[PDB]
Amino acid sequence: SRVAKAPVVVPAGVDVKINGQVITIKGKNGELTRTLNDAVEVKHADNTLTFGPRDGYADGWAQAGTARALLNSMVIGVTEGFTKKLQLVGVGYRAAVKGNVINLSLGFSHPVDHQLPAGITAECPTQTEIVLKGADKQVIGQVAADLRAYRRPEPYKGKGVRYADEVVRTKEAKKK
Amino acid sequence: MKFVDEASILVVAGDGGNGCVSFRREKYIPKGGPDGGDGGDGGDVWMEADENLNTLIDYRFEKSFRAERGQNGASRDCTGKRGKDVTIKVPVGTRVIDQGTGETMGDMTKHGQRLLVAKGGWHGLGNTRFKSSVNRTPRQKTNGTPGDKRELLLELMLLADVGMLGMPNAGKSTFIRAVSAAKPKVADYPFTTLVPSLGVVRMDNEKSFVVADIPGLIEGAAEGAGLGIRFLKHLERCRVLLHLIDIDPIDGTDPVENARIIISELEKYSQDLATKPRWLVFNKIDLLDKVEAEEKAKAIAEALGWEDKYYLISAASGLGVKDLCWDVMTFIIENPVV
Amino acid sequence: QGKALQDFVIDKIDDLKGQDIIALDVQGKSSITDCMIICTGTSSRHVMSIADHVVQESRAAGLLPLGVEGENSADWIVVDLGDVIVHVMQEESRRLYELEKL
Amino acid sequence: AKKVQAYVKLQVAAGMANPSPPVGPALGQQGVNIMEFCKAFNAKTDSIEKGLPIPVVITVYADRSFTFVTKTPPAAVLLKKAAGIKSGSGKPNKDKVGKISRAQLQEIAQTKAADMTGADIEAMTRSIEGTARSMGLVVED
RNA sequence: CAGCCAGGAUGUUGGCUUAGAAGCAGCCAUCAUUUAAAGAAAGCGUAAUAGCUCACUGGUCGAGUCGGCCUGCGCGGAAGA
Repeated sequence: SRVAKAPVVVPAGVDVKINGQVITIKGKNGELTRTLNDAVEVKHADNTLTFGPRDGYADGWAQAGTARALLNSMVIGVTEGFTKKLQLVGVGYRAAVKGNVINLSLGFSHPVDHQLPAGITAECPTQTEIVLKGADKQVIGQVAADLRAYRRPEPYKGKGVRYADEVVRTKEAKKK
Repeated sequence: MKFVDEASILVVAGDGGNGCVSFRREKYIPKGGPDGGDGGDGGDVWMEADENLNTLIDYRFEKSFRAERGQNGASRDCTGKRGKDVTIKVPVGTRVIDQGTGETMGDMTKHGQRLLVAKGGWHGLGNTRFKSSVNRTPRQKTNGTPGDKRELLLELMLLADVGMLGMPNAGKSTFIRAVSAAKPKVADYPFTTLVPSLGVVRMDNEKSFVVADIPGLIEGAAEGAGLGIRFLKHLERCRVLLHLIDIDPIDGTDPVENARIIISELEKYSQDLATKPRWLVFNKIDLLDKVEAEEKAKAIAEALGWEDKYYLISAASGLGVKDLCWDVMTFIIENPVV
Repeated sequence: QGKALQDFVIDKIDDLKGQDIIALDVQGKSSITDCMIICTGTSSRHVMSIADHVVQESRAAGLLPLGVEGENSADWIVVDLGDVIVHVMQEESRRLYELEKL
Repeated sequence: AKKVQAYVKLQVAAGMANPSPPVGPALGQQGVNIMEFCKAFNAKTDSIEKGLPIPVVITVYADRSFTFVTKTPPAAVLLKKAAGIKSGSGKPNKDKVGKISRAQLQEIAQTKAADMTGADIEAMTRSIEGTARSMGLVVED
């Protein structure tokens, strides 16, 4: 509703190609392309974007605000990029980067080699830190979740892979 | 490293099954033999030792449990299956009390034994068992006797041959910073502790020196920062008992002249339980002078009225504890349980 | 190779207070074992440590032990290296069995 | 009065010589010595009188010593030796235990050197009674 | 209105038949100044100094927004060879 009516501004140098319901946000930091359910029409106004629904379907404003929201992620990702930082807590937890293969030592019987997607670049500033960089918030979120899902932080000591912004709660249960 | 607790649970012994009265047609047969067998004997709650745990919250989370009633006898002379005996796992060192005969059925010391606290009832008798010609019609029913109503009161006493009690920040929690592996949150500020800490000492070939800790108090029924009074419960089962004395506090209580009160809280509870052996071993000598120390030790030991051999080591730095280890170990080998 | 491992095992056991060491030679008497070394253990804890010690030097020496017996009971326990077999026994428990009759 | 570094205050009175049973060595343990009570703590207290507990702030950043400034004593320790009862209520509100008057405790509250809430004088004369009347006292306004 | 940026205080660590309580199972009146607003009181919760948030006030976008009831037609309750 009011999110859809809120205009989003794109910086200079980012070309927007409209071919019906497929929209490209190619710019300084890569190429992104998504498709809609065809329930939102985009209008090529002045240097901003506006959205609106059409008659016949009850959803209307509900999905209309989404197209404004998703395009917000893409415009920043091609001019500023999304950065996700993850840290390893615990003894014997190691992370390394070789090419496009991410190597992890989480106390298993074998090192784990995780394959990154096409548009994600990962680096290790230190031995217990992982930083994720990409152009789409969709891919970076799943990869960050995928690394977290391997050794999800157990509440008691927090040993595992955790988000930097996420806080883990330490509680005293099962006394003695 | 978590808060101690104890409680009691409500357990009802399984009652016996009831006799069955049944009559049956067969194809074109009006009258047949009596049908219906016995019932089911009540369950038997058992107490298994727990060495691989120390928790007691499983008694507040679940307080009421019923052993399954012995299923009633069925037709075709089918007897009632015995109610499965539920085994209640209990940590070691839990003396049990009953409402009524408040005497313990047995103390839990070893691991891997089962103790019966409530026997099951007796199965009922069906009409088939009552077949006779005096009545010529077996139809009376005999109900099963209910199981014994036993109510359990549980208190936990930790099993350790040696226990630590002493003045605040005097090294009772610092004593585990010795060759022992346990590391409780110990420092040099008031009372240093809320939870008892246990530690082991490996010496030679099955000889063990498990160490117990309790947080003491001041002048008996008093406290500094809300520390509880009922922490003597985990003690009172140590065959060898050691005591620490605060030495040269920055601002604390005076020397052994205050330890005349220390005699009291041992016998304060009921009687100190037949005056278990007590050795006055000191601590925190590393920050003092040994040449200055013999005149205090000669005065601290004798001013109270104790003339036995006193041990003078510095447990804060974890040096000199070995001679205690050998000598205490010598006590068990030279004085077993009898 | 038997003499080399015989020296390798007799030295390691003596490093951790292994008393009453006797090296037997059953060559010809029996067709299963090449050399027989016997040991004495005071009680359960350290004899298990001796079994723990010898099995982990064996893994570090290349030769893989092909069988052990002592489980939840330290009255007897064996560690095998092929030609040489070590028998670490309790002193009180040995007297029930034979000594130098194998 | 700026930020973290955990300002703390623990005292029971200034008359005695830092007893442990009431407070203990908890007067500072992150770089504050316990023997500094007779060099700078007893620098201006001994010059006037020792009969009132006084709060203290630490204010230690990286130095061996401390750089605080002393301030006024609390408003509740003044009801023991200069106004009336020395023990307290006893029964909290079953009756009227103590008694206070406007003529009492008028110049004592003015002895504070610098601890003000505004420049008004008559505004603070009824602020000192906040401690009173909370324990079952009577007002004689 | 909800977001975002700030405040969130003074007696006051409130005394009290308080074995410690500085907001918390007890204890009471539930008052009292400074200010644009702040409660002897909203909580996750340490033996407590504690860490942080909230009840309310200010600013920011600006025209609707806040939370209760009645009611037709819809969902769950509705597992057996």
